[PDB]
Amino acid sequence: TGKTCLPKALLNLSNGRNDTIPVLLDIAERTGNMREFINSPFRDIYYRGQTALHIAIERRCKHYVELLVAQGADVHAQARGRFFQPKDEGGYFYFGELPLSLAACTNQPHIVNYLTENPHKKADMRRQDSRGNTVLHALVAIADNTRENTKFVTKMYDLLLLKCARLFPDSNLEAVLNNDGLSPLMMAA
Amino acid sequence: KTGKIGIFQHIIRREVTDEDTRHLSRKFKDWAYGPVYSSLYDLSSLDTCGEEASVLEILVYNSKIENRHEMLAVEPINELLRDKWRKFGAVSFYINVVSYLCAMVIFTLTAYYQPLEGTPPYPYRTTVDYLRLAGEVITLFTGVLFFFTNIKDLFMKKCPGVNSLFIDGSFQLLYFIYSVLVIVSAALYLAGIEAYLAVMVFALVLGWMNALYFTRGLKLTGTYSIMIQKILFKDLFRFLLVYLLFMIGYASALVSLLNPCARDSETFSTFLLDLFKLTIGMGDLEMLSSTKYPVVFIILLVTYIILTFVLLLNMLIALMGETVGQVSKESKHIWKLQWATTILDIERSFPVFLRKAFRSGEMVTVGKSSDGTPDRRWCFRVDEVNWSHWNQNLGIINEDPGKN
Amino acid sequence: YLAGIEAYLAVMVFALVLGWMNALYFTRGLKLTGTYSIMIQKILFKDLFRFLLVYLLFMIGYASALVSLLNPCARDSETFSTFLLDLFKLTIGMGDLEMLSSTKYPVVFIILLVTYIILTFVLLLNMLIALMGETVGQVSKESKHIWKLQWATTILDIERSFPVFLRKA
Ligand SMILES: CCCCCCCC/C=C/CCCCCCCC(=O)O[C@@H](COC(=O)CCCCCCCCCCCCCCC)COP(=O)([O-])OCC[N+](C)(C)C
Ligand SMILES: Cc1c(C(=O)Nc2cccc(C(F)(F)F)c2)cc(-c2ccccc2)n1CCCN1CCOCC1
Repeated sequence: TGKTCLPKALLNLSNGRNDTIPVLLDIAERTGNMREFINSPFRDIYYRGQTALHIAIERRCKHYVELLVAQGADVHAQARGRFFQPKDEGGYFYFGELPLSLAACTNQPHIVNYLTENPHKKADMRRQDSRGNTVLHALVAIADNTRENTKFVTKMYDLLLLKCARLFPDSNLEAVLNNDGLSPLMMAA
Repeated sequence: KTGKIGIFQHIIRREVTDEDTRHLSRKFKDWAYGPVYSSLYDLSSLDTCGEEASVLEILVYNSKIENRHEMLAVEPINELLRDKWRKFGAVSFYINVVSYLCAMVIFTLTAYYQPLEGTPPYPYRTTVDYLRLAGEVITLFTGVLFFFTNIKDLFMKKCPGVNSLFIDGSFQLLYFIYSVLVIVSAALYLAGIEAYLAVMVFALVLGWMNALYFTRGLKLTGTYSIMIQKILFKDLFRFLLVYLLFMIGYASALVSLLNPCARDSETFSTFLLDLFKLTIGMGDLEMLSSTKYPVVFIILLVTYIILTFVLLLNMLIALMGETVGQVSKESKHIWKLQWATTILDIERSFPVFLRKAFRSGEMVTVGKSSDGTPDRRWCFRVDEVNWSHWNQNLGIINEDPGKN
Repeated sequence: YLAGIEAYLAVMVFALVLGWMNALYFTRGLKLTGTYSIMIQKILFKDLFRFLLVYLLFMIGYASALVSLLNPCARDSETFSTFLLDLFKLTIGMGDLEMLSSTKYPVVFIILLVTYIILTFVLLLNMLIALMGETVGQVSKESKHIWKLQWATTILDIERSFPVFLRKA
């Protein structure tokens, strides 16, 4: 499970610091791999695409998402694991396999407003994962019909639908089709 | 054992937060990844195959029946029974139903192929009749073994009280009677008393009717058979009381209005039956027979038709209020008490090494003990999804969120 | 029929009972006939093999017992299908009680048969009772959902059979 020093730091948090992290980037500046050190995926068959950008958004740790975006990790890194598959396909949590999709799925708006609107590399909302699901297909994927789930899904479905219309006015995001042919409406039916 | 939910539900789900005392806890927390976390319940007295007393054997067998259906659902017990059903439980139950039904088919052919003759009809001597002897051998093998399985379980466990009669108490009495009659029969068979076949045929009528045990495990036909013992006991012995307050009435009244042979008279055994023929349709009213007061005789008779239609409809609506849907929820509750009895009775009859081969859960390094050694439990994983409390980052055991 | 076999009146009449039972498809146009024709299926697919399970333990029970209270041809014997007529003859109020036939132990034959009378009514009551709680306590609110799924499926089957330009009209 090809973890590196930096994903190990982002798993073990305590008041969201783990003060090794800005220091370990500095040694990584001196040697120099950073587009390979921060962009080192787990080569396991169970976490096959997960990077340090995925874990920093996972652990609700915005200020260490900002450092990895400013150093330019792999915004749109696909986490093509076996854990990250849907509940039918063996996996536990399917979020559409993408760091903007992982930020929008786990009720986390401030990273959604930072991955798309940053000085550095942007997360464009029209990107598809390994099976076609965009950032709006994956908000339909985690949409269990409970009271709390439908509160932020409908709030985050609009917030990604409006924001794509502002940036890209010539394209509605709800036309981009899943590789099953489905739209974000037909996937909900 | 005492039926106390409130502290049973708290001990079985105890989650002590602070680092100093975590070895006292029983609901751990294995991993978490956003809105999915792995609660990891501790089986330490709940499922101990053989070499200990068990909380699951106490709840199913030796508990108090008022709270028993509510304690076998708390957090892990409902998933523990299905995991002991998806395993060995379901499969080895349907082995028994195809074996017991075949045990009654073979028993049936020994009754139909029997040359009833005086003395023991023994001298088989041909290619046809040794199937009749070998079937009778299997018949006695159902005989002595149902005797041992009933009694040796009766005094030892399962608590033969008066309140478990729908929780395998009635069938605890019927499978004794099936083994009584088959012993008396084969005794009178080999001795020479001609009434052996009469004793044998009470084991035909009992055993196929005693195969009504094996619907327990479906909940489709299983809760239906709960009504079979419910209607027949609580409502039939309270209708046959009121119905025989008229049959010892009118029938002993109408035959009083009848010439004493001086049809004529003195056939009261038929005259009881002759009234019953009139209430269902197959009557003749020849019992009039030019009696002393035919005007009186017919207005009592047409009264008795109404009152036995009044009571027959009253039985029907007594099967609406004391019985159904107020009972249809209770049949669901008492099915699971019969269902959880079915898994454990299989799991009590396996030998210990096989019983340890079919354990539930998995052995998990769960934390650092006080001395510094690893704490090696037998925990059972229950996954859960929480969308509201976004703080699922706690005393996590395995930092890698996954079942490797 | 296209071959030489004259047994084409057995299979034909199995078809003729189906094609009039298969016109209960077209009760799905009205709500008050559609929710009634679904309860005929739930009383059949759920609550009729349930009864025929238990009622074919007692008829494979007491009836196979009472044929042992019968002389082994020494009617006489070898006609167990005829006694299956005779058993069902008695219970529904059209029996004769002449099927005793000298009965090696006679009083056994009464007490088992009158048990078969009184026990099977309890099951016949239980069909009126256990069905009453399980079905109409829920299916009066449930089968109106299943009908709406059958009604919507019918509309989408009539549309889909049309050609495209007619659907565009
Ligand atoms: C579709 C998804 C699911 C897929 C399928 C499921 C997958 C998992 C399935 C796994 C296998 C199937 C599980 C059940 C095994 C059947 C045998 C059994 O239950 O007991 C047998 C031996 O029981 C005894 O008491 C005899 C003991 C003799 C000595 C020991 C011999 C070894 C055990 C046996 C040989 C090894 C057996 C196991 C071999 C692996 C028969 O007795 P009983 O039935 O207990 O009788 C009822 C007793 N009662 C009346 C008191 C209640
Ligand atoms: C009657 C019978 C058999 C059975 O007949 N099994 C069998 C199997 C193989 C061969 C043979 C053969 F051929 F040798 F006979 C027989 C098995 C069971 C049973 C027991 C526990 C759980 C599930 C089924 N039950 C019911 C016994 C109920 N008891 C406990 C308390 O309630 C009253 C008595």
